[PDB]
Amino acid sequence: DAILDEIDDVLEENAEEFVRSYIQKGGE
Amino acid sequence: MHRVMGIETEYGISVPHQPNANAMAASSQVVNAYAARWDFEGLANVILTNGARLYVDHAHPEYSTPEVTNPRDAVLWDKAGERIMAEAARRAADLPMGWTIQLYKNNTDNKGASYGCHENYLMNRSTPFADIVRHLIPFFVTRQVFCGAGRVGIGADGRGEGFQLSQRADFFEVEVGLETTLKRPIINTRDEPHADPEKYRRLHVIIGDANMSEIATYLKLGTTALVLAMIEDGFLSQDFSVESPVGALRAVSHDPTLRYQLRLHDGRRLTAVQLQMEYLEQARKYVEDRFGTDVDDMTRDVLDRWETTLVRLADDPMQLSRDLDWVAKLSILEGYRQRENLPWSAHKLQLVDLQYHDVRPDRGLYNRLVARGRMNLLVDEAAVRTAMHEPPNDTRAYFRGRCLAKFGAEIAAASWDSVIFDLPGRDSLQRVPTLEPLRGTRAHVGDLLDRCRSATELVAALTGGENLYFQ
Ligand SMILES: Nc1ncnc2c1ncn2[C@@H]1O[C@H](COP(=O)(O)OP(=O)(O)O)[C@@H](O)[C@H]1O
Ligand SMILES: [Mg+2]
Ligand SMILES: [Mg+2]
Ligand SMILES: [Mg+2]
Ligand SMILES: [Mg+2]
Ligand SMILES: [Mg+2]
Repeated sequence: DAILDEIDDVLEENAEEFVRSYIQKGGE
Repeated sequence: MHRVMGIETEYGISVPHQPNANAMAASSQVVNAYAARWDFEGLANVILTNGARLYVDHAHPEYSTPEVTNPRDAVLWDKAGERIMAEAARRAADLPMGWTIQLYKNNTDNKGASYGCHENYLMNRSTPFADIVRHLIPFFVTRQVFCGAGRVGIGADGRGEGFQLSQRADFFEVEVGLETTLKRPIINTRDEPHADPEKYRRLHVIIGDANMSEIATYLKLGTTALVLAMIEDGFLSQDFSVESPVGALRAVSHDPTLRYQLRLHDGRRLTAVQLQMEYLEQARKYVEDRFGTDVDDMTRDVLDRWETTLVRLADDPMQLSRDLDWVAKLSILEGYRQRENLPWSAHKLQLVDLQYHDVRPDRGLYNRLVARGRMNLLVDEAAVRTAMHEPPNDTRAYFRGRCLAKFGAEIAAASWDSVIFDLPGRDSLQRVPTLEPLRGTRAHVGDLLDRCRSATELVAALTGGENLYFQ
């Protein structure tokens, strides 16, 4: 639909690398 | 009905392609690039002119709303925090270091780390804690059916495949305790009201996901506040306790078809939606018994939206794709799964799960849904922008925020329970305690603040009037 095309327009580049590097310190 | 409340949100923080960057430095840049200092009596830690706290906590930037009295205002000043975070990151890009900093209003990296969105509620000290525990555990186990933000990956380490209702559920391990960073309890017991501890308990709730959806945040805060009123008044006669509540929390989250049945100690078998309906029915009876039709409009609205949401969840949850985060997110996720034949292990689904919470208006997926008219709003953007710099009028945040706006240069420090002035020609600092959350309001100090042209005049006028304006 129209909204999946809008999301496709803005998704982060290099999706697999982006997900693998999203690493956070533990918080509360 | 009113209730003093506030929301603390720890934001995820990402600084790609910067080998000098660490989480503490990046979080400090965010706090410092936006903006007096905090009165602990060493990390970046400021009070804003809307009465909020912006600071580095556990290597995350954190925004803590001013004290508010109702769930619409909680939504408003919490949404202002998202705008403050987005602007802070934009301003940090202008610092000499030049880092591009991304911030996420979520709760996990899907790799075993979790960070918190805490709700705070002011209660009578006299309410016995055993009743707080036994009535809140089943409510907190099940309210994720409308509070959940959605998550791709099952288990704390994310190794199981599939979708679940909540980001936080896999990180809870015990029923009751002090912890917030490990072995997390469904009911946290820390009781630090920053107010008269003979009068008040501050209930510190740690189990909720951060929500983007204003409807979800509204229901989260508003339904909890109604349940607390029933607990305070001893109104709940039923036993809602369930077998293995930590296991039930996870099992509810892991079943987005909403059919998993909790096993109540009294013998009943109820889905999470059905158990929520039992709390809603009691809340309706409570309000009818106490007030008749003399119910305030916001309480009526919370009850109506709570019931409507539960009815639609039991009918077809996907009709709530404009209201609830996990439904809005799942609708995108299933769209891609259908369009591109993706399994639940696909990295693109992980990216949607995370980027949904990106605070950028141009890149965050929730923000794109809003821009395209595909998400229902509760407040309007003009009011959100005003709440970034003006405090609520009906709590002590009013005094705190207006003092910083008007006499900021002469504010040495501030906290939830004090404002400390540094007056010219004085060797000693002037500590003004603000010990009652519902004093220090515009009705108490607004006219005084209007007519004072300097902080020296203000402290003079407040002298000996502490038990008038603030306690
Ligand atoms: N008396 C009170 N009752 C309920 N909430 C309160 C009270 N005083 C402050 N708050 C809220 O509690 C939160 C405290 O935030 P923060 O300073 O981050 O707490 P902590 O030091 O526990 O992390 C804020 O949202 C604030 O509005
Ligand atoms: Mg904290
Ligand atoms: Mg905090
Ligand atoms: Mg914190
Ligand atoms: Mg214990
Ligand atoms: Mg502390």
